[PDB]
Amino acid sequence: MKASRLYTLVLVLQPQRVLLGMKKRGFGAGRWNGFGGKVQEGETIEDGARRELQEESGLTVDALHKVGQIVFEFVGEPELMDVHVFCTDSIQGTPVESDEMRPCWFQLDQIPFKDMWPDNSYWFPLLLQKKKFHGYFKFQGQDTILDYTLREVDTV
Ligand SMILES: Nc1[nH]c(=O)nc2c1ncn2[C@H]1C[C@H](O)[C@@H](COP(=O)(O)OP(=O)(O)OP(=O)(O)O)O1
Ligand code: NA
Ligand code: NA
Repeated sequence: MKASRLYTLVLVLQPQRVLLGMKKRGFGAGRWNGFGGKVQEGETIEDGARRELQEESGLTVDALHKVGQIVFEFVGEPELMDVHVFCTDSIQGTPVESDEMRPCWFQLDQIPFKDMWPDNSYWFPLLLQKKKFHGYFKFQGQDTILDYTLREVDTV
């Protein structure tokens, strides 16, 4: 089994809308995603999620709720991405566009799945139902899933 690197993903999910960030630069530009990044040495995963949310969007939160964990495998890449997925409780602030990310709220009847990572179509419905999940997705490139597993869990 490959080594895995820890990442976070934060979904700012309100009753009728979700905040996503559009990757502005680099390959993959134009995809909407939650906020997050690599966990750093010495921080808890949740603190890394809070930190990345703030660094990427400007938003702070007092607490995050862990809602899922998803492992991504990419053909041609040695490491798995172990993504710990959190949802926000009560955000502070306004989201800020950076050179790398444009934030945007989407109503929950307008979730832009076709412009999100393909896996999101599978697990974000569970998140919306207040279900917790574990997933794994193996991608060839950015668009093609070759294998995946997904399970609702009681405890992430
Ligand atoms: N298939 C996928 N589905 C998804 O919903 N989010 C994914 C994803 N693949 C990657 N991500 C998320 C996980 C994490 O939030 C982010 C990847 O982390 P990054 O490479 O952005 O980390 P960092 O911002 O720490 O790296 P640097 O910007 O180089 O420092 O993209
Ligand atoms: Na990031
Ligand atoms: Na980072």
